[PDB]
Amino acid sequence: SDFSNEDIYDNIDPDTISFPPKIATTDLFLPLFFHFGSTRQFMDKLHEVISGDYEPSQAEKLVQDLCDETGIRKNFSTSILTCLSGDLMVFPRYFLNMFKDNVNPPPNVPGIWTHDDDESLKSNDQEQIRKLVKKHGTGRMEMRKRFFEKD
Amino acid sequence: FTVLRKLNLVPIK
Amino acid sequence: KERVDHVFYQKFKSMALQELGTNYLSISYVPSLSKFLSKNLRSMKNCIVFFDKVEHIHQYAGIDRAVSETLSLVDINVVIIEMNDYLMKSDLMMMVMRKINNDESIDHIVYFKFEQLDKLSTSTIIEPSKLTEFINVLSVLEKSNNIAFKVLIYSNNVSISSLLSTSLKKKLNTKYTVFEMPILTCAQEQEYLKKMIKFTFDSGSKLLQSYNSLVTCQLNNKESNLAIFFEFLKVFPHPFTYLFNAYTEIIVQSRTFDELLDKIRNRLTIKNYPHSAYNFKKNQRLPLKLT
Repeated sequence: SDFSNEDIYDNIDPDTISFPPKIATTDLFLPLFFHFGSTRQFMDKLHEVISGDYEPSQAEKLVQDLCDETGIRKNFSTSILTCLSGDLMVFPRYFLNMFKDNVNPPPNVPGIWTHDDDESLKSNDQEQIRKLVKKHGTGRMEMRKRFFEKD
Repeated sequence: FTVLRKLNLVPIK
Repeated sequence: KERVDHVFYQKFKSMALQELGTNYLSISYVPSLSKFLSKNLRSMKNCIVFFDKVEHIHQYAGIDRAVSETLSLVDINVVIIEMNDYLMKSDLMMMVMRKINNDESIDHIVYFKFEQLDKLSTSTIIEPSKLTEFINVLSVLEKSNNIAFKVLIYSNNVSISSLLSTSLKKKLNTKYTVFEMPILTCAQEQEYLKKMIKFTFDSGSKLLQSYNSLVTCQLNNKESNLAIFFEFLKVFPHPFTYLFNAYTEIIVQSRTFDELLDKIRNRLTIKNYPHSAYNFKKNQRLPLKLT
């Protein structure tokens, strides 16, 4: 029903993540970011911005608003959006896993398309493609295909 | 501007 | 290796970041401000306040946080109306009244905020028709005992600050007040920038008195890295923000307390933490306090 084995990736408690996280370096984040009180406070503002009434074109606006309101460097916000295929829903999932596991980008997270994931999609190898679809699903698979034949 | 105009957002319900 | 410097530093790092934040937003050279705001905002008397000579990011950010905190103490209904995207080139009345609900509170406070901090766009960009609609909304709230308005205008701009002032004086009975931001001397500015990087948390700790002696020292030594950086703040636009951003970076980048002191003594320079690396948005605001 309303159950998914993907919940474990969104279910991360921000109160268990010490602020600022060791992975949150100055080359990815702005001085404002380091002035949030908790990981929860940052997460809550991230959700606030992400939940704006943006039209699919306004990717440039969102990247600016993430920079001004949450202190995420513009280049890093763009990189994240690209590997997320534009899906704003998986934006908080990125940061939760990036901070918890102390890895940028999170390697094995559904919806977070690594470089090696794209190399597997580029190859017509049905073994690599079975591993990919078992990670992101046919939904994200057809979205990534649609995304790159248009790239 | 190049990657951002080409990129499409998937907003929240 | 039994004792880990990384654990102690995490606690210091977070405390230093909180105090640097607090220091930046405190307009210490304007102590009268907090008393002024509680008097004017936490009352049922209508008021128009002009914040003139708002020349720095830290002044705007500081005034805004102070206003935000004063209104947080108010237990009756507070409505916030941002006038900016309205006046620039009875729909207002109806929007203000939609937010006024007599079931949740008998008395209400409508806080109208207008910010004109770009002296470059000095010409009157504001629609005269939209301005008269605003002073009409004010003329109605002024006559309503149940509803109090708090109009807060932030400027450094004059051809706008004057048109508003004359229109508000002529049509309304509410007398306005002008809160003038003081112009500091280079020496005074230098004093308050030094004060910003002085920390007072955990007063009874040898590690805090070691930190504060080092900075006091480096700043009295004309040729030290810290004092040369401060000599640049004398010419660079927005010194409190440039210093804030750089210091935030050296705090966050350090792994041990010794690493932090090493950066203050040897790594903080114009060549290493440059102006270019940051965005000095004149209307930037820092995140709110937890508690």
